[PDB]
Parts: sequence; C-alpha cells; structure tokens
Amino acid sequence: MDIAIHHPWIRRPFFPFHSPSRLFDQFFGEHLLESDLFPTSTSLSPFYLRPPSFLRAPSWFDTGLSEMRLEKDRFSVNLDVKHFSPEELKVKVLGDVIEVHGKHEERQDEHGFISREFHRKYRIPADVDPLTITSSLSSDGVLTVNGPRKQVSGPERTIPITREEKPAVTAAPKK
Amino acid sequence: MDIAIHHPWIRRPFFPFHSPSRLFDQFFGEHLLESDLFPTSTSLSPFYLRPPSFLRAPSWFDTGLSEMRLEKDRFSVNLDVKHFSPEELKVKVLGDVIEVHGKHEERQDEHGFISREFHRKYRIPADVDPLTITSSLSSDGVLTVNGPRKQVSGPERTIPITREEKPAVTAAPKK
Amino acid sequence: MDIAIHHPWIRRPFFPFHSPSRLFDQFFGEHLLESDLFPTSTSLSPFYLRPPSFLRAPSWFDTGLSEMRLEKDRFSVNLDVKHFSPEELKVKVLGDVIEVHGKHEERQDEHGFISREFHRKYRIPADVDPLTITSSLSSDGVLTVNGPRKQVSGPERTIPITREEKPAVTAAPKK
Amino acid sequence: MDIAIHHPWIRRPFFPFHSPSRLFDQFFGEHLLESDLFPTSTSLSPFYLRPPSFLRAPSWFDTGLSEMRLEKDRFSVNLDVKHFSPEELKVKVLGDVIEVHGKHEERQDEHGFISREFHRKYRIPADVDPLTITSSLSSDGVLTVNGPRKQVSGPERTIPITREEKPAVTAAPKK
Amino acid sequence: MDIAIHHPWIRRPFFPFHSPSRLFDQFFGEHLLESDLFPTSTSLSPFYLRPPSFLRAPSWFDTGLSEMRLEKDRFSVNLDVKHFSPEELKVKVLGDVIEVHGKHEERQDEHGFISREFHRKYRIPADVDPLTITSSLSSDGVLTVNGPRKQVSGPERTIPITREEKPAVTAAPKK
Amino acid sequence: MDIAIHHPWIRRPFFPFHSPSRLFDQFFGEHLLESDLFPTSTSLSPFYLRPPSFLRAPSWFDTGLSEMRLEKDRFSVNLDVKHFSPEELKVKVLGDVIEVHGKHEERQDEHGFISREFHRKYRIPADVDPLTITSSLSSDGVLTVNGPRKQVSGPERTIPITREEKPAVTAAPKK
Repeated sequence: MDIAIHHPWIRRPFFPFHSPSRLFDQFFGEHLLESDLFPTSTSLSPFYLRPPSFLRAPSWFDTGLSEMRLEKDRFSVNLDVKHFSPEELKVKVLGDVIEVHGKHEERQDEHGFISREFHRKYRIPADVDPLTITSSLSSDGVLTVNGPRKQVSGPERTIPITREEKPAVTAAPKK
Repeated sequence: MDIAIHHPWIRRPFFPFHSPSRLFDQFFGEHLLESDLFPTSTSLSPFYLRPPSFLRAPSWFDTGLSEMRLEKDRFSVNLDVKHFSPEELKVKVLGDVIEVHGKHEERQDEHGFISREFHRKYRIPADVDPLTITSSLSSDGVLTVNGPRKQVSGPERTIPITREEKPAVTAAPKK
Repeated sequence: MDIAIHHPWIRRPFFPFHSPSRLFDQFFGEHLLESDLFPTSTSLSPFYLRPPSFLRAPSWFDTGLSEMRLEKDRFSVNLDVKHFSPEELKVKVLGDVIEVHGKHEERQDEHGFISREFHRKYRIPADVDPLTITSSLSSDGVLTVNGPRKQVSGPERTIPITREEKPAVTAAPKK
Repeated sequence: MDIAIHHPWIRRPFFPFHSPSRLFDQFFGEHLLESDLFPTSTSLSPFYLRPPSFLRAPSWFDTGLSEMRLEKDRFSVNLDVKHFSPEELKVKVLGDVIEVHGKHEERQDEHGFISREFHRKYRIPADVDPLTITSSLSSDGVLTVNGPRKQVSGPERTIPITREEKPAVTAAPKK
Repeated sequence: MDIAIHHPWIRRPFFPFHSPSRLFDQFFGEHLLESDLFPTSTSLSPFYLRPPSFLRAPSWFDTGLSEMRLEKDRFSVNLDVKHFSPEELKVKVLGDVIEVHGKHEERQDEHGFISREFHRKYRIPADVDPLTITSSLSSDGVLTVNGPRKQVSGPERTIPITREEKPAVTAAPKK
Repeated sequence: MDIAIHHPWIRRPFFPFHSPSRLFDQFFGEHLLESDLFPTSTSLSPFYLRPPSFLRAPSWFDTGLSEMRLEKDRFSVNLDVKHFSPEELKVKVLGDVIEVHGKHEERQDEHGFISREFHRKYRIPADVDPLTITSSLSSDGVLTVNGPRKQVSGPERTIPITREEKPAVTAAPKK
C-alpha cells in the first residue's frame, strides 16, 4: 500500500569517499564490473555488501549490536499517564498498536473501593514496533517507548522484522 | 584493477518475494501522485534488495538462535513457527508472557475453509520485560525476542520504578 | 495490446556461470564497458550476442536448426476429430486460427449419399501459428498440431516471424 | 582484461520499430494493473532488442533464401513481398497451395482510398505439406516457408495415414 | 505542464565516434566507471561535461559565442506589417508574447490628422523569447524576429534562461 | 584505462529543483497519452541534468557579469534581482528602456498577503536596441541583457531602416 523507502539513508554511505560508487565495488569484490560489479546509484543489484565496515559506516551510533544492518533513525513516543506511581501502570506492545493501562485505587471506604484509571494508546504501524523501539519511564506514572525507530510500512502488514539488524527493516520514511 | 568478485546473490532481487508489481511500487521512488510506479521489469535499472522481507530472506530462520544470548544486554529467545509468512504471523508481549500466534488458510473448498494455527506460548517473568525485550520475525515465521533480560525485574514484572528506585528493582539483577 | 515478454527465458542463459553478466560481456566483446559493454540484468542494449554458443545454451533441444535464436517452449493443440480415417480430414492454418474439416460419406444409397462431417477449430493467436507449430495425426482421423510453440502476442497482430529462428518471436508468455 | 568490443548495433533498440510508447509497454514487465508502462525514454535503463519484429529487422529479408534448402528436413521457399509491414501481410497454407496476400493503404484523400496488394501464389503439392511446411515473415513482408517437404506426400497432398500407413505414404519420398 | 525534451539533440553528439558512450566517459574523466563514469544512453548523471569540445560539436554553427551550451535549432517569426516605412513600426518583446505597433499618418488636413495603424502580435511561449531570438526588418515596414530559436515550455513558465548559453534552455520540441 | 574521474556534481540531478514528480514527467520521454511519467525515483535509471533551470543552477548568478562586454557583438548589462525564482521574475524590453519586474508573495496570513517587489529599471537608448539586445535570467532572479549594442542606433532608438539606410543608421555606431 504505502509508497515508502529510506532513499537518503541508502545514498548516504556510498558517497563519503573519492568516489560515490567504489564503496559498492570494493564491498562486492573490486573493479570486476564485467564479472558483475554494479555502478550503484541507479543500477545496484544485491545488498550482498558483506565486508562489515559498510554496515557500520552510516551509524556506528547504532553500535553494531548484531550484523547486516546498514542502520536507522531514532525517536520516542510517550504514553505519559500523568498520574500515580509506575506500579499502577501496565504496558502492552502489539504489532501496529502500543498501549498502557494506569490502574489505581484513589481511596478505600467502609463501603468498598474508589478506582481511578487511564487507557493511553497509539495505533502507529510506521512508528512503534513490538521490537526496534524499547521503553522506559518516569515516577509520575509516565511510560516512554524509545530507541532506533520503526521505518517500515510494508504491503504485507506484520513487519517487526529487525533482530537488532536494522535494514532492510529501515525501508520507509517516518510513515 | 587488483581483481575481485562476488556474484551468486545477483538472482535474489529479481524475485526476492514473488515479484508482484505492487512490490517495487512501494520501494522505487517517492509518495506523490504523479510519481509513476517503476514496479518490476527486465528494464527497471537495478533490481534492488533494500526492502524488509528481502534481507530477512537469506537470513531465513534469522540464525534461529534460541539462547546464550544470556545475562547481557542481548538475552535472546527463539519463538519458532516452522513455516508461515509474516501476515499469518502475529506477535504479542504482555508483562510476564511472550507469545506468538500464527493463523493461515491452508486450503479452501465448496463452503469449507481449513485454518492451521501455531501458538508458541511462554511465561518467563524473570527473563522477559515488555519494557526492554523486543520481538523480531523472519520471513519463514520464526520470531526471536532479544534485548536486556533486565530493566524492571519484579514478579509481574511490573514494579517499574527503575528511574528512581534502584536497590530493590536491581535486587532482582540479570538473573 | 497484450503485455507479454519471456523475461524468465531471457534471464536463464545469462546466469549459468561464475558471473550472471560475463555471459553478456564475453559475447559482446570482453571487459570494455567504457567502450560500451553492458551490465545485463536491467541495462542491456542490443541482443547482438553473435558468438553462436549463447543462442544454443538455453535449449540445444531446439537443435540449432538455423541461427539467432535463443530458443523456445514446446506444446501441442489437438484437432481430434474422433471419427473416420485421415483421408476424410483436411487441415488449414492461418495466422490467428487453426482449423480442420472432417469430410466423410457414411453410406451410399439408391437415391444418393449420406455425408457425415466435422468442423473442428481454434482461434489462438498466442499459441498456434502457420509456423513454429508443425503437425501430425493418428488413424482415428485425429489431427495434432505440435512443436516449439508460439510465444508472441505483438501489438502489430500478424506475428508468424520465426524462420526456425525462434527469438525474438519467443517474446510472450503462453498468452 | 584481455580487451574486446562490439558497438555498431547499439543504435537499434532506441528506435527498432518507430519507438511508440505502446511498444515497450508490451515488453518491459508483467501483465498486472499495478504494473505501470515503462514505455520509452532517455531514462529507461536498457534500450532492449528482445521483441519479435526487432531481431527480424537486421535480418530484413530474413536472408531471402528461396531454394536448396532441398530434400532434407528444411526444404525452403521464399514468398517475396517487395516492401510491406507485417499487418498488411497475410499468409495462408492449404493442402497443395501456399499463398501470401498483402494489402496496404498507400494513400488516402477526399472520399478516396488507394490500396496496393501483393498476391504471390503457388500450387506445389509434391513440395508443400500443411502438416510440416511452416511459414515465416520478415519485417519487409518477405515470407519464407520452411521444413520437411515430406510427411503426407500424396496428391492433395491429403492421404495423411502417416502414423500407420508407411509404404505407400513414402513411395512418394522427399521428391 | 508541457511534456517536452530535446531527446534527439541530446543523443546526437554522443554517437559520432567508435563508441556512442566514450563521448560521455572521456568528457567526465576517462574509464573510471566503478568510480562513476556513466554508460550514457539511459543512465546518465550530470551534464558536467566541461571539456569544451562536447559543447561545440553538435553545432559549431551556434559559434561558441559563450560557454556550456550544447546548442539549438534556429527559426524566424514574421511581424510583417505590409505598410509604411520602418519609422512607423515600434516593437516590444515580453516573455510569452511578441508584438509590433505600426503607427502612421496617411495625410494631414486643414481639419486635423488621418492615422492608419497596425497591431501585429503572437503569443508563443515555446517559439519566441525576449532572448534567444534577435530581430531584423525590411523597408516595407516588415519586422522580423529571428535566430537560434526558443525551445523551452517549462512547468515554471518564465523561461528566457539562455545568456547565449543555449542548453539547458534547448529542453523542448518546437512546442 | 589511462584513469581519470570527476564526481562532485553527481548530487545535482537527484534534487536540481525541489524534485517534484511533475518535474521529470516533463523531460523523460514523449508527449503521447500512453507515455507514462518517469517522474523521480531511486530507480529512474539516470538522474539527468538536461532541463533549463538545472544548468542555470550551478551558474546561479550566471556569472553576474554587468559590463565590458562592450562595443562588440556582446555588449552586456546585468539587471540584478538579489533573490527570487524565475516566475516571480518578469522581464520587458521596449525601445530605449530595459526593465525587470519581480513580484513575490513573501508570507500569507488571516486575510493578509505580504508582497515584495524588485523593480530594476533603465533608460539607455544608445546602448539597448530591442531588435538585437536579448534578455536572460538565472535561477536566483539575476537577468543579463546581452548582444550587439547596434542595429538601429537612433534616439528612440526606432529609426530602423537598417536593411537599406546604412550611412545615417551607422553614423551612430557601436557607441
């Protein structure tokens, strides 16, 4: 459905040299372009590219915490229930949705119990994943989801595909 | 020049998925309405491998690595589904449980429909934290949950005061 | 009209080697890609390709019974009039149509003659040709049309173009 | 590497036919509705030569070879049309006759229409068999009938018991 | 708006040599096509092309009266007011329009003045420019606009962009 | 072969203007309705620099050369506009005056519209002749009028008998 590719992040790591295409050629072999080595920009072939430095060059700030890879944007979405302690907050992440449940009792009574509760949530299959986003909090009951952000809006639909291996699951805008 | 080559991967990006036209229409260019489709041809210019499910195709099981992967930032657990595409797959992480649901239509007939399901189900509170364990599928349906086995660390786990309570929160450590 | 190209049969004979593009380069010259030699897959130029082995490699089972060529599927269509001897069958082939006329007399009479006849036929401008299909029979009056099959549905319309020289007149599916 | 080149053909696939947009729209990709057109541009990627009328363009007369080409599997006869496109051309094989009909509109005016025709006509029963002689046009209108001058071999020829009658059927041999 | 490119004039100066692409390669460097040098026809990149001879080769008949450049058609439009001397003609050129004003008095009278006048004009934003067209006349009051003609119909609209530097402002047909 | 390269320009044709899809839709192919769009993509095959405003982008001020450039065929005068696109620009030459008008919408609000204008105006009859001085804008709004400061050469200048009156017409020479 959604027309979407990380075309700037694909172009970026080929260009930082005395040639913007030798960084394909030297990482697919070296200067044996009849035996297939491709001219890059608009004639490209596999991301074979296995010589590890290329997969690290565009963002060593993604750490290299696994392999291939070619890296990612980073962002956060806030599930800030502005009430209670974190003990009252429960969290669940699920494909296309992220949700939290703030579950407090304000007060007990001779008669029973005074519940006050919150259901904060986003449906955002381009931006939050049960995956490339991890999470955190603050003691106000504020739940944060955070990290190397989702960048996939694939025609299939269930796309949490990155085992800390960020491309090819970087293939979208922030949409 | 000095002479080197890799080539066996060059088959992949012609048919990485089934090569539908609506496939490369998602990854060719930019989302405007005059934008054309460039959607598959022995005349495209590349054939390119950069979309999500395509790098995860040579990964296949995505190493399939089910443990050890322990104590660190990058505890990992492999939720197998033996053969299913991503869309029949459906992951969920919820407090002390990680589960994968899979549901495919095997065969269709007359007024009869033949659903197969896979449901690999866990309960591992000491090991899984929905705030920091993160869930990645491969194109064959195999899902790995990865990340630190430690932010919150309580029973549900949900005692998540981690920003400001630190002694009791970490009295259950990387265990 | 009909969108139609033998893209699998075009790709097949470039790939059976230590490089999927050297089998263009070595057959268009050798390693002179500034002077022109093309990277193949999706940047291709003429099928000059005159070094004869390429035109034979995809199907030596088309014999090499003339030259250039690059070869073809094979199939049969059956004009099985299930009656008479072959003497009663006449056959005619004509561009977009193939037809037979079974022309028997069952019996003679004091008063005249008892004809029994059949008019079996197909209109199939993608599948039967006055050309790449030859023919045969069985003694039941069964007429068969057979061989390296038609694979052309061109926008012009009168396409029996292959003088035992199978491409470029392999440029369609079975449609 | 060792250094070799052919180049003079490279002009051809830019304008092999007249280069209409509806041309490369037939031969780029696959027949789906999301499939775009890729229909001609100084931005395609190849220009490619693989469609029927385009390989038959450098053949032109298609060698024009009118005989000898005798006795074998590959007797051949050249039905000339001196100058016509394929669609004004119209071949027919029928028992003991092979014919080509050509019909073009030379010029059009007021309420007047100026047709030219070519009607190269034969009757050669010993030589032509519609069961095994097979008829191939070149882009200039020249049609060669080729193949074995022998399966049936009778007068009309149509005594076609060839599968099971063999002595009398071949008592008229390759003659 | 107007689909329009000088694709023949772009192709012409690459082809007059022992290669249709060495005339990009040798003018963008020489044989370093893993380091970028583009195969031309349908994979092209910048018109960097600064080695001056390429910008002169397609039309030394545009003189080389400034630089880059790659040259242009030539034509004339006639503002033939068929009356007076040139003293009676005034001229004005303005983006999308060219106009003249013939401004005569035929006769004076005891009572006043007998004016006879002409307002001749074209609205032709593809063909006449306040620029690449200069002008001339004949003594019949005939005003001519003439020279290396306008060839731009850009989506912006105010396109007199050529300071005797003819491309890229040759990018249209005569429309 | 001998080894040479230029590359820093290769960024340009990806985003020469803003890279709208309606942009390369004007400059890819041919104006037929079956012609598709080839309108901008990391798949296009080139990215090409050949349209008007794109070669005038590295020219920027278009040298900005305001004089000397004198007496010859190629007197030149630079009508600056400090920053405006071509369409807010609007040139006019009229007898003894050359002028540029520029008019942009700076900012829009509520029911308020904030126009800026640049009006660089001349009167230079001895120097400008609308019959032979010719007016070229750069993409930043800078307009150079160029050409011979001499065909007509009178006061208005308009004494334009130049084809047949020559002594008095040139008694005001290249001055």
